[PDB]
Amino acid sequence: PPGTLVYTGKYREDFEIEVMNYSIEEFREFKTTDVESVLPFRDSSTPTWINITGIHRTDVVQRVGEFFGTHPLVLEDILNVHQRPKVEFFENYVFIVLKMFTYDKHELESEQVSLILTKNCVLMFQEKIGDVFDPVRERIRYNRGIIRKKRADYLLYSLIDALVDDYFVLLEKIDDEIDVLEEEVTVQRTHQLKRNLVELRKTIWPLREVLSSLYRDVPPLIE
Ligand SMILES: CCCCCCCCCCOC1OC(CO)C(OC2OC(CO)[C@@H](O)[C@H](O)[C@@H]2O)[C@@H](O)[C@H]1O
Ligand SMILES: CCCCCCCCCCOC1OC(CO)C(O[C@H]2OC(CO)[C@@H](O)[C@H](O)[C@@H]2O)[C@@H](O)[C@H]1O
Ligand SMILES: CCCCCCCCCCOC1O[C@H](CO)[C@H](OC2O[C@H](CO)[C@@H](O)[C@H](O)[C@@H]2O)[C@@H](O)[C@H]1O
Ligand SMILES: CCCCCCCCCCO[C@@H]1OC(CO)C(OC2OC(CO)[C@@H](O)[C@H](O)[C@@H]2O)[C@@H](O)[C@H]1O
Ligand SMILES: [Mg+2]
Ligand code: NA
Repeated sequence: PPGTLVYTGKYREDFEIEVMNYSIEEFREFKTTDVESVLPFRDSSTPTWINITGIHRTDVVQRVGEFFGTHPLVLEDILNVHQRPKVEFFENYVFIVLKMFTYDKHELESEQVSLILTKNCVLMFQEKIGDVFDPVRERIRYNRGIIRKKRADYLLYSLIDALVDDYFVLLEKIDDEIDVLEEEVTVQRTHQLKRNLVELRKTIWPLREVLSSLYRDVPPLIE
């Protein structure tokens, strides 16, 4: 059937759902491979982060979408790793597509991460285990800052902020390495490593340009 949902990416080894539900006074977290156990949180009056790792499980993605009222067109986008980053506003929910690097001491993998803010839930969809969101998990666990007091829109902002922070750290590491090569480090191979890094840097740099543009120009317009 043409309408068949297809995962377009290359990761198929992991599957797991992690739920963190909290309010100013409490917090409960669990991991499960049973999707039926996370569906009840749909109607939660308090914020719930539902992190679905392994979107190759198109059956799980479809079940979550059907229960939460996600449009099939959005499930196609979640499953298509060639989507562009975006924020899109549906009558009853916000849909966001992001990209995220996974780091390990060149070379660096890229993975798409989608978010849906619906009612009081942030649904997160990842391709494989491993992400940049631990700082947010810890602030929830240990009741740091104000995240525990705020609603699910703040959870959404906090997760995006964690990804922004990761990119800025990543650009800093890329710059420190280019420097190391530029002033140090036989010569012909050293130069081609540099090229590799300056290209990766060119890929990430637009994020900083978009953010700096918003930061500089919006606030005064708001006044
Ligand atoms: C649209 C909805 C969602 C929006 C979410 C909000 C996005 C927030 C972006 C801001 O994060 C940063 O704030 C800085 C200041 O402008 C940074 O400079 C800095 O980077 C550091 C972190 O390593 C520290 O050395 C200092 O805080 C230093 O000011 C930079 O790191 C960056 O991470
Ligand atoms: C990268 C950019 C991302 C931008 C994200 C934008 C976030 C938008 C959410 C803000 O507005 C809302 O916040 C709620 C909790 O999350 C609400 O609960 C609600 O408020 C109501 C009563 O006023 C009713 O409409 C419903 O019960 C509804 O769920 C409702 O105010 C909703 O519109
Ligand atoms: C604050 C939010 C982010 C700010 C900074 C934005 C950084 C640049 C974003 C662009 O990323 C992409 O560019 C495409 C196209 O321009 C993609 O679609 C596509 O997939 C391809 C490659 O994956 C292309 O070959 C196709 O033409 C097709 O359009 C897609 O992969 C996506 O990753
Ligand atoms: C407000 C926060 C917003 C955060 C989101 C915006 C991030 C800015 C874009 C940077 O990340 C990319 O998107 C890809 C798709 O995930 C890439 O494709 C890739 O580049 C390659 C070429 O070497 C392959 O090796 C990789 O596997 C991979 O598919 C990756 O290079 C880079 O273009
Ligand atoms: Mg689409
Ligand atoms: Na991941």
